[PDB]
Amino acid sequence: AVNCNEKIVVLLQRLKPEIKDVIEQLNLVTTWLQLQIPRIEDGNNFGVAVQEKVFELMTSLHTKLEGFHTQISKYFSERGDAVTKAAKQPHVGDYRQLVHELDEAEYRDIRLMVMEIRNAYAVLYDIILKNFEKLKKPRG
Amino acid sequence: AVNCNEKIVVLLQRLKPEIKDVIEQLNLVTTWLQLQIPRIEDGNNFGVAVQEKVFELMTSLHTKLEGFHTQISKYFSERGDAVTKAAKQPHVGDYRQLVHELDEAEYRDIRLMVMEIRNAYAVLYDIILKNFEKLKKPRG
Amino acid sequence: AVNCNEKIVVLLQRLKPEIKDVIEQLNLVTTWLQLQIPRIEDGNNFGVAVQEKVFELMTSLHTKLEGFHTQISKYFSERGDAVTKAAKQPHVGDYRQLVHELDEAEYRDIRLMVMEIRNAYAVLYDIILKNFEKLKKPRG
Amino acid sequence: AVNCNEKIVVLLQRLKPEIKDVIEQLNLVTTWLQLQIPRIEDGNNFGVAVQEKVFELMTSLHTKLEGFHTQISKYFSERGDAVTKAAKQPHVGDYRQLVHELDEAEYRDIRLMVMEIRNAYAVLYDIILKNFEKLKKPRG
Amino acid sequence: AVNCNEKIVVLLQRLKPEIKDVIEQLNLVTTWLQLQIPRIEDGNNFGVAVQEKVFELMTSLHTKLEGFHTQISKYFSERGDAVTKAAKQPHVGDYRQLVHELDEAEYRDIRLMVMEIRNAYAVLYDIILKNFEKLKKPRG
Amino acid sequence: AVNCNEKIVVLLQRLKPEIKDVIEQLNLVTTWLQLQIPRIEDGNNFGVAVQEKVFELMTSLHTKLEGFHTQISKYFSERGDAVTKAAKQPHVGDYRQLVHELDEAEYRDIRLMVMEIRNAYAVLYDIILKNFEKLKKPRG
Amino acid sequence: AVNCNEKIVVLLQRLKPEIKDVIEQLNLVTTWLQLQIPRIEDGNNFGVAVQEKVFELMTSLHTKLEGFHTQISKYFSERGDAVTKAAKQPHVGDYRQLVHELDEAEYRDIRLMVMEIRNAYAVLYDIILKNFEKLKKPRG
Amino acid sequence: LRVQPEAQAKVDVFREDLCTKTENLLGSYFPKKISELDAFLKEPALNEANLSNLKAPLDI
Amino acid sequence: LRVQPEAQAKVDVFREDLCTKTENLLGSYFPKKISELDAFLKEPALNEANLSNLKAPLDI
Amino acid sequence: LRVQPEAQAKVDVFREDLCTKTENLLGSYFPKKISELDAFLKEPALNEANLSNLKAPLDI
Amino acid sequence: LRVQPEAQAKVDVFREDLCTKTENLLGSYFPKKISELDAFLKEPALNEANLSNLKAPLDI
Amino acid sequence: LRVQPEAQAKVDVFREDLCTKTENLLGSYFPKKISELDAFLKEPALNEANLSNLKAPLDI
Amino acid sequence: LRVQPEAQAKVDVFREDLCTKTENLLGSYFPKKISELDAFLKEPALNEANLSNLKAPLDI
Amino acid sequence: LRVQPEAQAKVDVFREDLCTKTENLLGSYFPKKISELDAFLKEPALNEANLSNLKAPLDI
Repeated sequence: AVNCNEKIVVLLQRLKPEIKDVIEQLNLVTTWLQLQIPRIEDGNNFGVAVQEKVFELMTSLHTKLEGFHTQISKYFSERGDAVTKAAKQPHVGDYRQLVHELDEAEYRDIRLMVMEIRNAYAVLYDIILKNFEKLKKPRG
Repeated sequence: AVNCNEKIVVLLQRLKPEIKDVIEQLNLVTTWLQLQIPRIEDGNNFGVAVQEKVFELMTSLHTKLEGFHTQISKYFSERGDAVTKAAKQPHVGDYRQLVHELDEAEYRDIRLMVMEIRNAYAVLYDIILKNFEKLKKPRG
Repeated sequence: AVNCNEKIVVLLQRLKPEIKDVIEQLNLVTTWLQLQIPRIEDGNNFGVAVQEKVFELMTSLHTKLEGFHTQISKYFSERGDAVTKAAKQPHVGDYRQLVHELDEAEYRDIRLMVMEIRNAYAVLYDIILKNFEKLKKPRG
Repeated sequence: AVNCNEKIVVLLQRLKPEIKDVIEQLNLVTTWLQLQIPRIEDGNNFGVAVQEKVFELMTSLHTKLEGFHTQISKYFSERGDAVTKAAKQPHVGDYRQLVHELDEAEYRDIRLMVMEIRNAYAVLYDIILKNFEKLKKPRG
Repeated sequence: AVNCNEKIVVLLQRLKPEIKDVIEQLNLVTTWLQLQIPRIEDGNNFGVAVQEKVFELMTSLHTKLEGFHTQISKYFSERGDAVTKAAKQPHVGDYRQLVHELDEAEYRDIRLMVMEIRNAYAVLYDIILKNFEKLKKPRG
Repeated sequence: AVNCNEKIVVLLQRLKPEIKDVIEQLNLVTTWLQLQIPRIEDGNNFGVAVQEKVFELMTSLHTKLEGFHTQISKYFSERGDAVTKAAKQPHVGDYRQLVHELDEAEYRDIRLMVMEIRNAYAVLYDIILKNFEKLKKPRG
Repeated sequence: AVNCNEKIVVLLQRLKPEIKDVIEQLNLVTTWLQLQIPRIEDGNNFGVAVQEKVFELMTSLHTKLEGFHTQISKYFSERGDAVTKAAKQPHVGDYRQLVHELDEAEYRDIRLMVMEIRNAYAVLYDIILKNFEKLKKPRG
Repeated sequence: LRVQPEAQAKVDVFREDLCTKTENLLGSYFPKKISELDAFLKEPALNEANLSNLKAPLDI
Repeated sequence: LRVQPEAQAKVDVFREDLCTKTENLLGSYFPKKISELDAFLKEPALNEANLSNLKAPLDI
Repeated sequence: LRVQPEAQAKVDVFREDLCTKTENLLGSYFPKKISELDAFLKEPALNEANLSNLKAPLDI
Repeated sequence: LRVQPEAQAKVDVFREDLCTKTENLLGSYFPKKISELDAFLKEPALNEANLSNLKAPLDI
Repeated sequence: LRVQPEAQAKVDVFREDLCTKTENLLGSYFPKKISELDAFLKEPALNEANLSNLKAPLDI
Repeated sequence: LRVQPEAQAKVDVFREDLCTKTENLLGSYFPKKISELDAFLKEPALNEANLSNLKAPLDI
Repeated sequence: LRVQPEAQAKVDVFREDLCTKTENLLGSYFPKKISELDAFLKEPALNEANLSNLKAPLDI
């Protein structure tokens, strides 16, 4: 039988949890923030403007990170399929190469996904910190 | 025979109803709100502007939650398919891992879907409360 | 032979006509409204603005409801296909669950479609009533 | 052999020509209108503004009606396919219902398409009439 | 053997060249126009504004006409496929009807394409004429 | 064996290099231009505005030309497939016609691609020349 | 067996790492930049404006370069497939040419990818340099 | 523009029929439909707690 | 720009035909079609209460 | 516009029912649901450290 | 920037050819094509009432 | 609007929990995760020069 | 920011090469390409009235 | 907000490392890469006039 690339399988095993963690914290923080939004009033909305800008950020981070979750199943599916064609068409060497190209790419992604998750925590912490006053008390 | 992941099947059993619940309440509340919209008049539209902003939120919540409804069938379909290929290509181990990756993911999603539903009720309650005066009486 | 889920088939038998009804009334009303639009003139366009806003609503309602029509055939097609795979791959239990998940969903949709149709008549009646003066006589 | 639903086939036979008719008139009228557009000049563009607004309408009508033409072949194709699967999977009753769902739908669409064509002639006649002065002589 | 609809093949034969003709002239004219665009300067850009509006038209015409080329191969492909299914499923009559609906439609399209090409020449000549002064000498 | 259409394969042989050449020059010129962009300052940005407008053009040219690259492989793929079906379904004459329609079209495209490439060199040369002062020295 | 085009495989071998490098540096630089964004304040936002403009660039570069990663696997997949059809349909010569067209194209893309990566480093260095004052100290 | 009396008449008729259909829609059909559907929803068919009662046989 | 008198003529002709076709569309064709189609709709073919009368055989 | 007395009533009722349902949603159902779901999350089913415990058999 | 006399000449030539082709397109080709196509349309081939005359034999 | 004492309480409780979870996220979890992941990256697993060392067998 | 002179030098060189390639593109390559392609178009290969001459055998 | 001293420290460290990597990227790595790649391009491998030399055997 043709097995999964173990070196990667273990990395996926450490990554998946990290992904689950960001998406959940990112959801708490967002809720906390929304719950901070004051009654819609006619004047004095700078603080409101500030919450809206931080919010934009949280929202992109989410969008970005939500994808990671599914890119993992696609790997096994894309790979499973390559191995199958490679097998059914043993004369076609490109399928053999495809499988290895998939592994290399999944490897280069895991590194990038870990990199982009660290960066989310960093950037989030940073922005919530700088503007805490208005995020918490938009009006005073 | 290869059976479904029961641990999950049961969770889906508890989640599905919670989803149906949000989408229906979220529809009442929206209708209520629309019915609150006053005759289009030339001046005095702050209240109206307030109703429009809450409305925007209801609408995202709807957009977000409507998907949940269908992501469930996709699970059984994607899975049914993974099992079948796994079976037809027993030499390809990635299909076996795919199935397991689907289950782990469905498990992580359920938690996120419950998390995102709780958050809808919270955020909705909160915003309707804060701006009830104008939502109910946009003009006085 | 594997038959259709009777219970849903009857609900569909009651829903389809209601759908046909909204889409047609919604088309009359829209035409009536467009025929109400006055000669494009340089000033005095508040009433014209009013007609344009109501019109926006009619148009979303249309967009929303036009989909319902087709979601019904999709059910039988999607189900027909699940039943077939289930049958061809009796060892894959997810396909048997898929069929059942499809029925439950079709049931939950029908309730939502009836709910979203009632709400269209409501919201439409309401808005046409409130702004009838200007919808019928945008200038006086 | 399984034949076409003739009740529908004949209706399709009366509709198709009507569709061809609108699309062509709608093309003449549009061209006539574009040919009415005056030399781009610095001031006095109200009339020009009026031509642009009618134009917007003609353009939606076109967009709307262009689809009708193709929805007809799709019916036979979708139906042909339903019948074929129904036949190949006589145990699957959903395919036998799908075909009947397709016929009902094609019937309800024909009525809608006739309804939406009548409405095009009406709304077009109406708008060209009301603003003829400016459509024909945007400047005087 | 099942042959192409001859009545249509000859119409296509006369049409294809006409399409090739507009797309080329339309390309010359566009290039001529862009080469007419003057050095970007701070003031006196009305003429420049005029070139930009004509340009917009040329650009749509192009967009519109570029499609026609490809709609022709699609006909033979869609038709070839219909005959094939018709043949493989001689019991399914919708496939025979489908084949005939394609011809009827291609016949109505050819007429529309000839109609929309005549209209491009007309509209283009008209607009280039009316604004020649500024298209050629945007500044004087 | 069924061979490729020679008169075209040789034309593609002369075209491909021409495409490679524009895309590369076009990339140099763009980089040169971006490297010309000055420090973002508060006032005096006309020249900056001029660089942005030329840039817009370079960018469309690229977008347009990047497609040509790939349209060539598609030809052999689309054709390969047509010949195959033609062969597998010798009774379907539309497949033989399709094959000839693809060649005619590829021929009509090559002429258009050579035409649109010449035009890129012309329009680029022209625009870079007219605004060289500001493209090179946006501020003086 | 039919092997990959070596000349290309080795070039890919040198390219892949270069791609991985840009994407990572471009991720560091971006994070650095975001972490430089100051507390949202009411006035004095020119520097903030400057960071936003550089950011826009980093973001396109990212979008552009992220694609390169995947275009490599596609080559082996598209090629593997071409060889397979070529093999299964030895009478169809277009499949034999398709494979060679893929190689030639992959070769031309590699050169373009190397060209577009060099260009990112250049453009990025250049812009971060010119506006460092404000990127690092947006307010003073 | 010349619109014949008989042709203008065809239009006037359509626009009257349409106005009538519409006064009726608003004043009656709409309030009626809102009530009917509201009832349909409160009905048992559209109100099942156990969707496993909805379960249909699949004998394979 | 120099447009010879014969070329301009080809255009003037197209332009007149179009104006004529259009006066006719508005003044007659459109009011006619609005009436024909309005009738088609009120016709029985397009008015079936029971769509299960529309039901076509599917022998399998 | 003429909206008969009984028809307007149908509508008035729908709007009243809706207001009532809504005062109830806000003042009770929503606070209730926020608490129920919050608990579900804190529950063991939705809290498994080892997802390899989640692993289901697949005999082939 | 230094644009060489001969190189500039290559451009001048192109730019003139284009102007010429364009004066010709507007003053003649376009009015010609508008007339040709307008005739094609008024022709019988493009004017068939019965499209079931267009019907081609299948034979299966 | 009437929000019962116990229902408002359910909400108050959720809102407090969320504030707490959040003060903790910012003041500790986030700085912790940034350090953990930063280390993971500097680790050998995520640092292979030769990806052909990553190469997995394909016996066919 | 500190950019060592030799690093800045690497950039300056790229930047000079680019200016040079560009003065050449405008002053010569572009006018040359416009002429070559213009000729290609006027050539017989790219000028076939009968596209049936282009017709390739499909022996089936 | 209360950010613990060891927690703020974790962050400060990351933020420093990043500034350092960045001063290095700009002052050196970038000018280096621009030169390396620029050379790669000027190399023969990436410079083949005849792509038919690139042609690989497809024995079938």
